[PDB]
Amino acid sequence: DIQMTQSPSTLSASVGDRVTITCRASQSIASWLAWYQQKPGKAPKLLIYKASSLESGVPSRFSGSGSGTEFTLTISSLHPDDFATYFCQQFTSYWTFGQGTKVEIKRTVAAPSVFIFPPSDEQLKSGTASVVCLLNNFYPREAKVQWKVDNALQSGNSQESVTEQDSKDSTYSLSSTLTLSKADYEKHKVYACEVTHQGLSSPVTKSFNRGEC
Amino acid sequence: QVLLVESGGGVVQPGTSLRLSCVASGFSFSTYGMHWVRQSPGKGLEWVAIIWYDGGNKFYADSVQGRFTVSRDNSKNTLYLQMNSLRAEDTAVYYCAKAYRTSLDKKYGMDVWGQGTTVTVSSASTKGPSVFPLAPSSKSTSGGTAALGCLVKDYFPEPVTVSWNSGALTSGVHTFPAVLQSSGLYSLSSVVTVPSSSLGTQTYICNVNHKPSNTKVDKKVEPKSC
Amino acid sequence: ANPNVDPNAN
Repeated sequence: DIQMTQSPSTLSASVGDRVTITCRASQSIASWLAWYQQKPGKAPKLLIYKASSLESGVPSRFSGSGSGTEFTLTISSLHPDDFATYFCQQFTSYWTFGQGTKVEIKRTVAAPSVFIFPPSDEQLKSGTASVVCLLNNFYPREAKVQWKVDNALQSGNSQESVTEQDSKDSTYSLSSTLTLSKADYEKHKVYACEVTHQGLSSPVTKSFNRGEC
Repeated sequence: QVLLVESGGGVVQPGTSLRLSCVASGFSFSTYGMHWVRQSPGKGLEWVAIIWYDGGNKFYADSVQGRFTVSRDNSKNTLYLQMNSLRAEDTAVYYCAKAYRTSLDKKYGMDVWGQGTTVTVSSASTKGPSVFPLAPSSKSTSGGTAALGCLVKDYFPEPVTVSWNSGALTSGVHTFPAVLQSSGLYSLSSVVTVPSSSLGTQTYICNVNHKPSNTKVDKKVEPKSC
Repeated sequence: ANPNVDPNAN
């Protein structure tokens, strides 16, 4: 079994930057290495074959190098269409892939707008209370969200969902949903979601006391 | 142009069987080896099987050996993957891929892939969504902008379509990708940012459509007094 | 019958 490992796992670069992705094989694969590009909702597309040979139609700004165990994929000047996830693949013993390298668009820091939505009266009657914390149009992607109930943190029953990077302004948006039964909901009073991000000088807390809404 | 199109995916119960299909055009299908590859968040990109041009030689990944069988009908330009004893770890997008053309090389990869078909192994039943309002309030305002939305909870299977004001409202909308709850059902949220000054003179209706259950809900989002 | 050899017609 030949295992392919890539580095970096995620990279943030601006248009026109030179980017280099490295791939390492557990044993020598000579030059039987291929590089693929994959965009969200789309199939992988072959860019480079046998380590160095560019496929037809692939722009010359892509190049690959290496032999044996160490291989590199280079994009000389990033284009908006090049922001995607890139996989390496060995084809000497079966076909195994690296874990992928996501290249995301670097833009100016944008602080998130924070909104909290208390559960509806309709849902509370059904014995379920879903609290939603919304972070809108922010960059970078790594905003942190914590649910504090009476200044006590919560674990489990909290799922996050984040949009793809917006095509127009390269921002992200994120929602965190805390689902708890009405019985556990009535047990406490203060429900809050605290947000931390580089765009914010200090942590932002949006809260509501149960019964206030 | 070389083109491959997978079909046959969908929601399936554990321990049952399912046959996928891959249709080829733009090249001489009968003269090429063909691959099946699958992609899941849990296991990444994972090769599944290869079949020789003539349908004779077949090789499989250990993860699928003895349960999956690859075949082809060169008269129908169609590649097949029969999946048996399906389990939850088989949930993935299944791609079909064409072997690289013959050269002096002794080792061969793949060049063109198809769009992929989604196989979801789950015990859940088809359920319509419950649309709950995400009401605008003092806690959902930032500056002169207010956020509001619709929580579409406990539906199955995918997908759900969400529009606002029957499609007349197209700006400021973020409809989030669905998340799989521990119940096996799906829940997503659609939010829109509007001027706070409009909440008294503008009606905001989310139109949620889940075709599998023929549930079409038009929920008017009204502000909360908080 | 080696998996990575030429899988094509010629």
